[PDB]
Amino acid sequence: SNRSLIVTTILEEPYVLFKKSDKPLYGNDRFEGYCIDLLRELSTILGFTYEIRLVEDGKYGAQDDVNGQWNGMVRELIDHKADLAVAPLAITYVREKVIDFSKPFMTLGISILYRKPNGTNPGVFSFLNPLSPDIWMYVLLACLGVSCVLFVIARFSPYEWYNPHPCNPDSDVVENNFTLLNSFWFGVGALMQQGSELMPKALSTRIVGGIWWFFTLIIISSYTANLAAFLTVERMESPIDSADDLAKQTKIEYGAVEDGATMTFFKKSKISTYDKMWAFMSSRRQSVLVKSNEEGIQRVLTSDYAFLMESTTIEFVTQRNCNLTQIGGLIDSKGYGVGTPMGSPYRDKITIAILQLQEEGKLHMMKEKWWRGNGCPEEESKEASALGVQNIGGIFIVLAAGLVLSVFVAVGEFLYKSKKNAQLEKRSFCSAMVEELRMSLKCQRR
Amino acid sequence: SNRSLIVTTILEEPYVLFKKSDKPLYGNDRFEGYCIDLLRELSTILGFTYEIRLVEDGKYGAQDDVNGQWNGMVRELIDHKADLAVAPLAITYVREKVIDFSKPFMTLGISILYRKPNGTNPGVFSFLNPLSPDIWMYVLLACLGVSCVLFVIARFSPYEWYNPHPCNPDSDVVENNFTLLNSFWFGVGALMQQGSELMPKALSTRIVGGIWWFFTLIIISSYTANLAAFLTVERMESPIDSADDLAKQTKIEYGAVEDGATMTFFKKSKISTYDKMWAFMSSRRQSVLVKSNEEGIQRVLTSDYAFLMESTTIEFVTQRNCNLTQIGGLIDSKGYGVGTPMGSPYRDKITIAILQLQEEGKLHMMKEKWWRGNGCPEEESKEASALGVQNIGGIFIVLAAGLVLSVFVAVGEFLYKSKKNAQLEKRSFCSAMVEELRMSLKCQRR
Amino acid sequence: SNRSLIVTTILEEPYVLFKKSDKPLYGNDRFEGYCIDLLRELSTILGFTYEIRLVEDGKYGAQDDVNGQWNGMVRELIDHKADLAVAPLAITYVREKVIDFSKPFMTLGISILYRKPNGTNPGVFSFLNPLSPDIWMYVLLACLGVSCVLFVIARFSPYEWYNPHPCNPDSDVVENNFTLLNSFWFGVGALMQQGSELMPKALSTRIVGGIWWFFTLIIISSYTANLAAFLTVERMESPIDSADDLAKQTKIEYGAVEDGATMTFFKKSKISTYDKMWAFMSSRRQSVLVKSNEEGIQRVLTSDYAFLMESTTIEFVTQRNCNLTQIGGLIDSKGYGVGTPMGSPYRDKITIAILQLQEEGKLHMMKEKWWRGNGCPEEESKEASALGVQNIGGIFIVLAAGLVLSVFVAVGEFLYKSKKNAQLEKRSFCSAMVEELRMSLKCQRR
Amino acid sequence: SNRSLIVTTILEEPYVLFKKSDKPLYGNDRFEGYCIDLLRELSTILGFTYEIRLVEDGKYGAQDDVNGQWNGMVRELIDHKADLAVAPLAITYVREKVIDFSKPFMTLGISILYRKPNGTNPGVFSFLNPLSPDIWMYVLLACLGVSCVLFVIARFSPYEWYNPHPCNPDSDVVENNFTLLNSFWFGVGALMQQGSELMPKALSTRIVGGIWWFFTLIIISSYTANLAAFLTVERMESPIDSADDLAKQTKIEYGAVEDGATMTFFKKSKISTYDKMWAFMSSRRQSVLVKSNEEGIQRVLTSDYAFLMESTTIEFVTQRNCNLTQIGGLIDSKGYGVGTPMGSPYRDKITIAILQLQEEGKLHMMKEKWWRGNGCPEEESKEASALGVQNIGGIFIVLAAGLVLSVFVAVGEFLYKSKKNAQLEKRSFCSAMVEELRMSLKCQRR
Ligand SMILES: CCCCCCCC/C=C\CCCCCCCC(=O)O[C@@H](COC(=O)CCCCCCCCCCCCCCC)COP(=O)([O-])OCC[N+](C)(C)C
Ligand SMILES: CCCCCCCC/C=C\CCCCCCCC(=O)O[C@@H](COC(=O)CCCCCCCCCCCCCCC)COP(=O)([O-])OCC[N+](C)(C)C
Ligand SMILES: CCCCCCCC/C=C\CCCCCCCC(=O)O[C@@H](COC(=O)CCCCCCCCCCCCCCC)COP(=O)([O-])OCC[N+](C)(C)C
Ligand SMILES: CC(C)CCC[C@@H](C)[C@H]1CC[C@H]2[C@@H]3CC=C4C[C@@H](O)CC[C@]4(C)[C@H]3CC[C@]12C
Ligand SMILES: O=S1(=O)NCN(C2CC2)c2ccc(F)cc21
Ligand SMILES: O=S1(=O)NCN(C2CC2)c2ccc(F)cc21
Ligand SMILES: O=S1(=O)NCN(C2CC2)c2ccc(F)cc21
Ligand SMILES: O=S1(=O)NCN(C2CC2)c2ccc(F)cc21
Ligand SMILES: *[C@@H]1O[C@H](CO)[C@@H](O)[C@H](O)[C@H]1NC(C)=O
Repeated sequence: SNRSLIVTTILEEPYVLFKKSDKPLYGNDRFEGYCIDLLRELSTILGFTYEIRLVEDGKYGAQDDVNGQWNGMVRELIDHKADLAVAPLAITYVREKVIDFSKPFMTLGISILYRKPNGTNPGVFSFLNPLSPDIWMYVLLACLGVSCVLFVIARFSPYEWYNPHPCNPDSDVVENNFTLLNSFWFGVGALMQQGSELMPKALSTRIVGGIWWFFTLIIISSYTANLAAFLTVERMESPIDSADDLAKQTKIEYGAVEDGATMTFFKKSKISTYDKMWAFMSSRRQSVLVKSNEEGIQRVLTSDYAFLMESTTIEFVTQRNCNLTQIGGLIDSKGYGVGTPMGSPYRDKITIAILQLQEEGKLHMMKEKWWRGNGCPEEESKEASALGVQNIGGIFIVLAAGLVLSVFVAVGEFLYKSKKNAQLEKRSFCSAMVEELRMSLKCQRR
Repeated sequence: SNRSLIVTTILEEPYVLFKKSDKPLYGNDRFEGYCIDLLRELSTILGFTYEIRLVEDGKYGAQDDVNGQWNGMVRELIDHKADLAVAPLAITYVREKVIDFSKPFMTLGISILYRKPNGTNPGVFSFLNPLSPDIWMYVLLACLGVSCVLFVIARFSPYEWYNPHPCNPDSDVVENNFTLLNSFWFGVGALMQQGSELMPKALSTRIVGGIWWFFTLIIISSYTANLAAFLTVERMESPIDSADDLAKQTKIEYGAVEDGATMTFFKKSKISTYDKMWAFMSSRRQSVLVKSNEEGIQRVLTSDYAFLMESTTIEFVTQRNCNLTQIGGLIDSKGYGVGTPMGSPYRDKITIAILQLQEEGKLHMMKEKWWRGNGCPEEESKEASALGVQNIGGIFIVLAAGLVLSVFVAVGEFLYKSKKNAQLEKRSFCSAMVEELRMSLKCQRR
Repeated sequence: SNRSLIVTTILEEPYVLFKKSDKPLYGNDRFEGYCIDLLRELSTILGFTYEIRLVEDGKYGAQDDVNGQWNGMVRELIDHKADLAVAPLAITYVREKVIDFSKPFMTLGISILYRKPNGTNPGVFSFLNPLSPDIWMYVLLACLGVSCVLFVIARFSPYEWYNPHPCNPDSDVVENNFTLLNSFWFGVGALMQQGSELMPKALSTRIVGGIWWFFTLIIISSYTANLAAFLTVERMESPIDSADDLAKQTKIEYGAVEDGATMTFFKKSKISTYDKMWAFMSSRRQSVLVKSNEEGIQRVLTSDYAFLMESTTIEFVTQRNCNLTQIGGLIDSKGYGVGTPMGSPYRDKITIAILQLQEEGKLHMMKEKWWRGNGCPEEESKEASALGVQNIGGIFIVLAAGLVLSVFVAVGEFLYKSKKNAQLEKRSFCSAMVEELRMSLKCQRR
Repeated sequence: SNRSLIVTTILEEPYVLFKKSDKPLYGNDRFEGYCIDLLRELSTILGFTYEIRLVEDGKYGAQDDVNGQWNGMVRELIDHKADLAVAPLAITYVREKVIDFSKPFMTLGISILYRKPNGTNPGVFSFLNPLSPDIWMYVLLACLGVSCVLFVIARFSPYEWYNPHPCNPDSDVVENNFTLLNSFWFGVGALMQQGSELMPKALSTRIVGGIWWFFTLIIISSYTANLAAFLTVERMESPIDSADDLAKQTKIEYGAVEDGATMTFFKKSKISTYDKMWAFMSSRRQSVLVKSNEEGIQRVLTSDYAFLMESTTIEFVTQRNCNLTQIGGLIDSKGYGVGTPMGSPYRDKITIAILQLQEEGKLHMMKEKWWRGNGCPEEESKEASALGVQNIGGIFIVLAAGLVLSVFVAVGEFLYKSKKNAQLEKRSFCSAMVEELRMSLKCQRR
């Protein structure tokens, strides 16, 4: 029938926390958190009766050097007003001089919080990138230009008018093949490297086709080479994953809680990587050292802000917000711990207790309960450097647009020929219906 | 001041090891390492003197299960024949109930050692990789697609029905050279940049040949550019990435030291992933359970294998050798700690001391000394080996597959004709040997 | 201990500057910088106290040439109204004959500031760059070469003399389709990957068409690959690289502060390079001689210009701005030094002191503090802009040049034929207008 | 008529040095060096008479901490046995406590010495690199393989034997064009992307040509892509130019003089770059810290040795040996100086003198005299990333080899046809001479 114990906690999340319910009448039934699950299991295997009681200051603990005294939870331990400190109260060199701890039950770390890479969004015309929109207009102007020149040269040049029926010699007919329609077909035929028939014959037309070929060879070998340059630097581009990789940047900005434990590390740092990281912060001590963790989250979502905090509070917000991530490893290495008054007969019986809960694996079950929650749809890390339908893609759009464009021209040829010969003969339909049957007659004659 | 301290320590890799020098007589300088460098600052802040001994029955410590009867270092700390036991000694619930520990000075867990992804077996069909397998299906649906629309328009257009036989004008003959067979041949011919022997007249089927040419120019330039992106910046990856990925597969096989801290972890575990992993090792004992750490690396380094040791021992071996890396995060969490006999006041003194050295970062500065090294910086400079049969051997397979497909068609064409030669009032079997002599007639006439 | 020391100092960029904060009243904290950070370790080793004043007539110091009558800081050190004069004061023969100096704590010389090579005007004929201009000459000597050897073998081979007119066999007709004109056309046709309408039979001219095809496949694949190498990793360079390179040119124009240490250097020089450079500036005074340092950067940053100041002032400006760099090595060599009145024993004390701070590297640690910064790390990540008229505008020039060349040939072919129409017993002038009506006859017959 | 002065020097080069001549009888006419040119000009403008006298120890100066005394030149200054120290005696913190200096007359620096990049030597067949020598054998085996298959299929397939004289209908002849000679010409014609006539007609031969086209498209797009990978990483490869860039390496090894002033800098270094540089040296204190400068030069020429010394002695050996260079800037910053006894009336009159020689520019003339010598043919920094005749080059060898091979085949066709018809007719020569005339008859008939 010993005295019940009096623990002092602080309202952090997923740490101790009011039970979300109506009908208010509660003793120790107010609080519902990670540590209240921890205080329950430590009470079972040691056999004591706790009585939770919040801290009055609302602070962890610090030493006002002017007064030379303490505040917060750690003052309640010194004056023996409480005797347990089940809390996120970390382990520092200044605290252990005054009060006594147990062994750690969670491992902290400093790590970088930052927005996920949102995506690419190439737009499904990305094949059209490696030349300027001036060049794609000028090439199409050149192919209409050179075709209109080649039609004019093939009229005037007398060596072009050769003899048709080349297999039937000794007649009197001449015919050049470069009409207006075929002259575009030589230009388009040479532009897409496929060649054509009706090659130029006279030397005045050999020069035009001889120099248009050299125009196509430089364009297509430039489009192939430049598209290799886009796809090389995209795979060669890597997202940042370090503190040192984020140290070299200047466009992406740092951040911390004002006069917290994170700022304390960088002023006392001696690493050359971390030394310049304090130099960028102290240069900008108006816009990145914001106030606290709650304002540090909001600045990441609305900027290029790369806030730094402890590794636990990263792992709770990345599970509750799938926009965010945990770039980088662990900078520092700290730990939590149940605190006790100086020289008390409980720093051992909790040290025994925390290890026994570790052997049975309960601390990992208590962490996966509270820190995972409403399981994220996360994965979606496609990033596949292989041309899908997000990229090239739209070449099938202009392909299908061309084939539909052809069918309206095919109706145009079908109507124009059917109304041409019908002005010589039978009126409209008995000329048109017999052409559809002559089409539908599968025999290769008529 | 009083008499010196007998620091009982075991000898391992980079904590305590002999000097490699001359004059083999030294005494009290016979051991050096990280753990020895820890003691040099331990005697600086807290004043004491050394008599570093090595344990005569060198082990860490365990039960007897028949006499209780501890071994290793911690057997010496009970009988007070020793002192502070600064070593790679791990905090465990069984050990803490007997002697004492300080608060930990190094964190560690269980993680996975595995061969680094090499990239010298990419698969024999590696050339498909620059395009997504949707697009390889889509260009066949395009090439079979456009050829069918080419066949419809070529019969629908009246200007395609042209006059053959230019040696003989003024006839009734008419050809429509695009069959169903030739229409696929124009599409396949333009797809492979080789042209064809026929070509569209009659403008409504010029657009189809026009827009299909521009389709093939973008695809082949996209295939050439993206294949140039692969051979410039290679990006290899591991098959398995976490313990959950390694739990599912059975191609790679697992590994753990028998009767060690790792094997006893999975026997006591109750996670559904790890209980599957212990169900593996219990079945295949004496084949995957190594008997020592050094034999365990050789199982990775020779065979296809995965190994599970403590994370600090991984972080040294992966700096020495470049063949192998660490896969995944830390599974468990335990700590190394300074041993101390039960009730000695040096426990609380070193606990203050280790937190002091943490604040300047002397622990981190010493860990950089005794785990860094060569660094394996050869993940650069991209040697760019020549293409060979390891990479593009797949096209020699699909070349021979086409020719074997061709002979089955060539027999099918030979047997189809003799059926219609049997339609001309002959024997089907006799007319086969008649035509086979005509192939072997070998003259180029009739 | 005695009274304090009146440290007379001028105010400049990053040596001594005001604080940017609130509470404008401070006193003895009103100045901070590199040179102020030097004094903090100067009072640490050698004990003294501060009364930092600023010089009322702020200059460094020079003659009067009419009254002698020094100015600046060193006028105060003569009359003993001052003390140690730690500042950007330079050791010079005229100054050392009057007061004293310590041994120098910073080395510096005269070097050249200039615009960074940008790379946004590569030249309009930039596509010639992947091949050497020997090879562009060599493929024309090959294409004119192989076509001539094609013409010889085609007449030398009896199997090329084949039978034309396949509609009519059993004749005496024979063609040799390779003329001199067609032989160049086959070479140009195979060079531009377009094929031709004629093709060799007769095996001895198949090898020529065989080996020329393999010649063109290697060249065009080499042009495409090397052009892809340029657009991936750009490598810009400066026009001038040293003072000797800048001495020869007259396109870029020089620059120096009037009546400064730089302008007085070149007037006294006797090196043949620099005497040419002073012959430039004496001719073009009031156009290239700036009147202040800050106006001198603006001449570089706006116009095409080169500037010559001290090397330390360059090394700060090039860290702040990214538009401009340093070109070449140091020309002169001078030093900064702590001033001291004539005969004061503080000269030899600081001389010991500066050598002390050099040994730990406190000078180098402070110089990293007050000259580094943003660093301009943007010489990475290779934005890979699209090809445009700045880069491949040259082929539109050589396209239009070919067509204007074509019309002069087309007139030459039209006038050549009417000469032989005048050979058929007609007027040369009258038969021209007869044939010009036949082009304008516009019917496709006779 | 004051006393003549007694200077003590040491036999360094280009410092004081015996005059290379016979007929030995010399006073102060022995020595002939940089400093003897310096001692001459200081004697003129101050008006004293020197008397040179070498040091007896042969050492610069050092403090044996066991004895607590000095040696070398600096002991001769303390005991007043000499009174000048015109030498390469540097300025250190330990020397200036005991003796007094003048201002520096030369600026040292620590810099890295290393072998020049010897070259590339691609071998002029470098186009043949991006495929393995197995692939270039297998492609040539495939083109002989597929051609021999296509000849066999075109014999058996009855749809291949179409009608010749296609312009002359209604005859009875059949003729397939796929002979043995044309079947190779289809394979070679499709291999180099140029196409051909005599396209396959029956579906059994459409499959062979349909799948050989896909074989060529993968090969040529692989050869283009892989050659881009070679030429990208060659431009992306950069030679080392830093100390930090050489810090990351492990294949290229460091080096220093045993217990010299260079080793003194790295043990007292605090830069994280330089700290690991001492870690690599102290790990290998048997093979890189060789003995001295004379053995340090020989190790660079015969290894991958990257020796470190002062900046002056680099600049003398790189002018006398064009194999070597001065990679990197200046690590440290030191200086030389005329030394004097402690508190002597000459540390000022030399300080005045050295500046007056600096204003007239004589120290730069005295440096360009002795440190340049037998002016190097240096420049040869072509390194032009543009395909010259060192690269591709050899495609002109196989081009010229093919054209010479053709002419021996052309004689073979000319002899075989001339001896074929002559067995029907006229004996040998009057058939052969009339074919040469029929060749030489320029008319296109016969
Ligand atoms: C860069 C390189 C590009 C260029 C490529 C260069 C590469 C060069 C590589 C090689 C070049 C070799 C040239 C070929 C020489 C032959 C000559 C010829 O063709 O004409 C001849 C046709 O003879 C024939 O070849 C066709 C025969 C028709 C039917 C035969 C059926 C075979 C049976 C199926 C077998 C199935 C059994 C096996 C299956 C398991 C006729 O003309 P002739 O010669 O005047 O007449 C000779 C008459 N005599 C023969 C009686 C004397
Ligand atoms: C794969 C295709 C193979 C075929 C090859 C055929 C092309 C080979 C022919 C010629 C190339 C050889 C000349 C290049 C020499 C250096 C360039 C130069 O100095 O440019 C200068 C002159 O500006 C120009 O006028 C450009 C150079 C001539 C190109 C104009 C003719 C194009 C060919 C028309 C017919 C084509 C069709 C012909 C066949 C039907 C200025 O430019 P830049 O910015 O100062 O350049 C820097 C170079 N530099 C550092 C040395 C100064
Ligand atoms: C992806 C896309 C690829 C495909 C490309 C698609 C792109 C499409 C773009 C364009 C397509 C447009 C088609 C053209 C329509 C014409 C029809 C035709 O050709 O036949 C006609 C030939 O008429 C001629 O055009 C040739 C006449 C020859 C002599 C004329 C010389 C001109 C004088 C020099 C001038 C110098 C002065 C200026 C100098 C500064 C005849 O056939 P018909 O029509 O039955 O008869 C009509 C008779 N009527 C006219 C009396 C009614
Ligand atoms: C579909 C709408 C826009 C109408 C298009 C009309 C086009 C397709 C028609 C109208 C007149 C036609 C031309 C009339 C006569 C000839 C001469 C013949 O020897 C070849 C075809 C050719 C050259 C035709 C080509 C197609 C043509 C240009
Ligand atoms: O409170 S501690 O025992 N002392 C400091 N350490 C170390 C990083 C070594 C750590 C690291 C992680 C912890 F959880 C606790 C501690
Ligand atoms: O042996 S401990 O003091 N107690 C158990 N824990 C925890 C896993 C929470 C840890 C975690 C890391 C350590 F370094 C030590 C310990
Ligand atoms: O003011 S000095 O002591 N005298 C002149 N010298 C020398 C050029 C040798 C130098 C060179 C660099 C300095 F920093 C100082 C001096
Ligand atoms: O003998 S010193 O005046 N003291 C040290 N300094 C340096 C600040 C680097 C230098 C640098 C170059 C010198 F030539 C002399 C000196
Ligand atoms: C340069 O030539 C020397 C002399 O044999 C040779 O040892 C060295 O390897 C060459 N350099 C390179 C980079 O191959």
